[PDB]
Amino acid sequence: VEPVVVIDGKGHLVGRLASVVAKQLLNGQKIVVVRAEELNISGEFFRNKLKYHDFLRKATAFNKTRGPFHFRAPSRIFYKALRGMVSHKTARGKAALERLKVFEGIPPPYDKKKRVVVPQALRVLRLKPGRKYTTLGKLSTSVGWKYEDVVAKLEAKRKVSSAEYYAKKRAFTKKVASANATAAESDVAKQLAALGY
Amino acid sequence: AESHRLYVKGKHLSYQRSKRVNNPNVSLIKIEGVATPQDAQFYLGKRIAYVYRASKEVRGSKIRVMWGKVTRTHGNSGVVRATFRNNLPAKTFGASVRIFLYPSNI
Amino acid sequence: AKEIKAERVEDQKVVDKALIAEIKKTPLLKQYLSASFSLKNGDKPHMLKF
Amino acid sequence: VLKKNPLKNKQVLLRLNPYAKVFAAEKLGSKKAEKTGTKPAAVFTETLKHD
Amino acid sequence: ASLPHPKIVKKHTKKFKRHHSDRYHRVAENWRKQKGIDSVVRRRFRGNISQPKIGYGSNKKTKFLSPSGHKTFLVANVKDLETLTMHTKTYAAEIAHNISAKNRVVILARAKALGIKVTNPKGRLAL
Amino acid sequence: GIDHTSKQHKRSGHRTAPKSDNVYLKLLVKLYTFLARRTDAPFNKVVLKALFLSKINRPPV
Amino acid sequence: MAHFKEYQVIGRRLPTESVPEPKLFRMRIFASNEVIAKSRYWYFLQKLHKVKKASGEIVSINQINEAHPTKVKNFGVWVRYDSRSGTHNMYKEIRDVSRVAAVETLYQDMAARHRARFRSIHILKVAEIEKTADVKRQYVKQFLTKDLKFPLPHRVQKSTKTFSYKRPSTFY
RNA sequence: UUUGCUCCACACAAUAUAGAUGGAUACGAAUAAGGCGUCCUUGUGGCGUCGCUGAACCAUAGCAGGCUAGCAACGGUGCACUUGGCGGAAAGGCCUUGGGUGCUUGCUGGCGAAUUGCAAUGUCAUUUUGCGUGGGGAUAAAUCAUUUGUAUACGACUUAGA
RNA sequence: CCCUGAAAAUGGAUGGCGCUCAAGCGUGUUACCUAUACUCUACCGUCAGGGUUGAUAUGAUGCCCUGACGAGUAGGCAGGCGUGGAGGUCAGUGACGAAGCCUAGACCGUAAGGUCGGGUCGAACGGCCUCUAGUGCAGAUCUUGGUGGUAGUAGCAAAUAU
RNA sequence: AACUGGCGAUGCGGGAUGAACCGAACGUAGAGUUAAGGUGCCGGAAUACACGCUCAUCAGACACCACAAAAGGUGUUAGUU
RNA sequence: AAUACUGCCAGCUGGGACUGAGGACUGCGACGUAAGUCAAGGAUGCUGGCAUAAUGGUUAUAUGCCGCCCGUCUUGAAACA
RNA sequence: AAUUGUUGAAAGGGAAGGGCAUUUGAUCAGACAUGGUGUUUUGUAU
Repeated sequence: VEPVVVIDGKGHLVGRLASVVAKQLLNGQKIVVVRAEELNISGEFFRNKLKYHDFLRKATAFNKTRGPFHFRAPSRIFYKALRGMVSHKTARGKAALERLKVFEGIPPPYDKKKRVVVPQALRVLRLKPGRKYTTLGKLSTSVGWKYEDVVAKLEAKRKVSSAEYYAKKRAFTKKVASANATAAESDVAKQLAALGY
Repeated sequence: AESHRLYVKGKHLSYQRSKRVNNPNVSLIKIEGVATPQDAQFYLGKRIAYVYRASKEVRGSKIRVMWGKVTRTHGNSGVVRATFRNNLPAKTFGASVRIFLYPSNI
Repeated sequence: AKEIKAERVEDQKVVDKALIAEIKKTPLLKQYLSASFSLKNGDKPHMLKF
Repeated sequence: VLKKNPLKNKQVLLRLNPYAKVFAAEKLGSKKAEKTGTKPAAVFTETLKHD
Repeated sequence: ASLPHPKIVKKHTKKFKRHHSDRYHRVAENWRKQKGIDSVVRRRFRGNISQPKIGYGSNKKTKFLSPSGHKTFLVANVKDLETLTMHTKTYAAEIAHNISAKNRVVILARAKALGIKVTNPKGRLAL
Repeated sequence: GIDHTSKQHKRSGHRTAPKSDNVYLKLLVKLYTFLARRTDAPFNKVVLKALFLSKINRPPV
Repeated sequence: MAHFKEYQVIGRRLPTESVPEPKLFRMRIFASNEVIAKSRYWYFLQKLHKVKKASGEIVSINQINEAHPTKVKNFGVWVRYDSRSGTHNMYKEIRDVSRVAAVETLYQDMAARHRARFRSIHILKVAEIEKTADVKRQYVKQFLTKDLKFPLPHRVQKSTKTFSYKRPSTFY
């Protein structure tokens, strides 16, 4: 339905988002993941910090620079979730990894474009209320991400830059929802309601 | 009009396969907007063209085509099976195919 | 390497004389026939009644 | 040469079964039974229903 | 033209090359059955080469038939060409490879008069 | 796959033709194969099956 | 087999020249069809009397429908079950419209609570609890109060597409 | 370096496409809560309304979209000029003032379409070069050879030399 | 069910990613996926049962019909392909080019292989029927001859020295 | 050692992987349907439905099989007196 | 009284897929008073395009999945035999 | 023939090689363009 949708990572379970994301890449769809620092993982924070430290212990013994690269960014933690869910060792999976961009915050030009959600991968619609969940920004800061503060600073700039956009968007929406009702109660309006619009 | 589309877009997902064996004779097509096999029953028998581009011209066109048709549904999620005259090249796992509305039944 | 018949034009005319006289008796159908059908974005031919 | 299925292909179904034309005309696969009003006994009914 | 024939199906158009024929130069192109105790070709593992079975045998009506629809007959002189005069619609003449250039034109002229199709009319053309 | 109750593709174990290249014997086989097929009498069947027989199975009388 | 029905299966011994006309044993059997129902009948009749399927005879099998299958009623079910470390009797109340639906609910619950399959469960009795203020389980007793009123918070909604566009709500 | 190089515009040729075939259509936060509208003696407020899927909204009729006569207006939408901004996270895009011009299906007309012959995507897009038109802009470095030793197996490094 | 009990040495394994009203566990209803399995059809081969000569089909181990089958080491049998030579025959081919050899050039055969076209070449060689054997090679730390990678590599550094 | 079935000699689907396990034995193709196993993605197939249990600061995840015991827990859920 | 469920129809009908094998007739049958026709012992009819690299073949490459290096000894070989 | 040189073609992220299927590039045979429903041979076989 769209050449590229931009998926918000806010309130998303990581593996449940990455699985439907990985199916979308292998079905020839370009998708971009923004706000990967607000991704959620089910389980306690100490459970997932110990889970990452178990992963971080795994490195090649004779040479550490060619081993498993334990990436500490939330975008690259999410990228590590995609790998394994995609057949990245073949040229089809390399093309699937080529069509995917995962980002911290919402960088340009994706700040001024429509962010979609995956409702059956959301933490709200999948976790039982009362379970403990870990946000990816807090987890990545504990394991070695050095950029929690600047992504939080740039998101604070982007949030008010988009709040003023929505302020004039409400102004135009108020004007157009007054104008259509002003153009209503006529022959063209009642006929269009009769057909079903 | 700026829209001249008489077909519906579909994605060539993969070959009809087992876990470790694929059969390139019949392919799997995910038609856009279709989610049930009951609503995918409309699309059986309809023609599928994989429309692609080569570099040199053959009959006055760089556009070439592989023709096929939907044979049956495949699964519970609107994926259908398509048999082509010449099979799909397996580089098109995710390319757009065109499911025309002919042969129609309306 | 590589002309319309005058008989083809005239029988098309006398078919059109009968056909137009009932096309115009209902509103907006002449505009409907002069338009061309196309599948838009989001419409699904398995649920669009024609 | 080629086997043709009965219960489709009515000419093969009429090559077999000379009663098939009478069966189709008289609708003997969908015959109405005779209406009767026999009531089950109370001893069978209360055995079925008890406890 | 020939008499009509069934649609030809080769049923394995690919040549049955020998196992490891391109790995080793001492292993020739021609097919030998692998008779080893541990060979995956003889054991017919999935993903390996197919061996010649009788299932791949062509149809009896379309056996020894060219894509022109003819059985090839290797002729050498005009006396061999007289045997295909009444059998033009099945047998196409083929000039033998050791026929001289001055003797090929007399057979080509005779076969063109007799209506016998020649599969190799361009062999040893002097120009 | 089927339960093989016996040996599949088993030859009958009997001679359908003489092993000889005798042209005159094969002419007598040709005549008596016609006689066994076109007569209901089992005499022509017995003579044909005995014409197939080898030298150790045709003793002198 | 949890698309259950309730059957009465009646059976007796084979009639002999010395003792004909046997005692005609009947019992109610919850099974998905008549073949399991006759099998479970001969199972429990071998648990009770010296008779087997060859020495016995099925005289009647009848599907029991509820006279009021659309009335909510408390079902006190006495059940024994074989565990990994022994056998126990127990007694659970199931609030359902049907005696069959209560047995379906117990078979799901006993597999969930004690890992007890259809293999290791014998339904001793299904008694309809006639009144209230006699149920002695709080998970049934809480539904038998005046003017029952409770919400279902945190509604999940079924999505027909992979991507949504509205950040979907959860109100209900 | 057979008057080299780069950038604006155009024709023409390639090879090349992980796959255009109306539209990325932009708040944030919470979900056991929110959005929207309105009001106030402006709040962690009152009232009304909505959701229960985007099956939406915008756009969408015209020889793949021609020619043309008008009707009520002052809109809409390209293409360029231009007033100014905003945006550094990969900004390279978004918004606005005004003029010019093409179209307008908001409404009424008239002409044209065929023969691609009963379908053949029936070709219209998106990248990068390579030959030429006609304008603009710029007018060098590096390596080797010699030399130094803050360096050095050799390369490298680090120097110096019109 | 979960937890403690529960500690091994390269880094690491529900197969991986991950999964928490599960993508865990127990159970149940269906829907769906697909094996060379089952069914149907075609073709190949084998086996079995048959049919086919009062003038007719190239004259019968042929042709045709029906049906069932088809895994395979050691092994057995059968039908064929190929090489050297021999007896016949094609009044066979050939200096207007035989045999050989090369041919990501065609055709036939399930295949063994055969055939053809082009290039080189220069003197003999094939088809069919049959006979004969020093008759088919990928292996034997095979034999002989030749050629590689290693590799322009190790080395050409004792005897004072040019 | 006994009965039987397999591997040897046997490919194919599944058990990620494996001579033996499960299914099923194999001419060459086409179509359909299943078996064993599965349907989040890799990976074809329901992020299906229903009833519950479990939150683990070494969870658990399918037989062969690639491990876990005695004992204890007002952890929690059912139940018996 | 309906309806659910189970079952039957020698009930009708729509949509799809794959196959077209044989080559005078015979045979069984159906409809028709007969004559003949037919879904009755296997596909014909109509139409269009191209007539060549279009389709097909070979070969190379790319892609999807599979594919351990052969011979031998062995119960077992890809073996660090 | 091994092996090598040049040219041409193609490919190349810790192998290459192979099978099923197709794309793309290169290359290659077949029809039918048949004595053919005939049609006065310019002092009667196109």
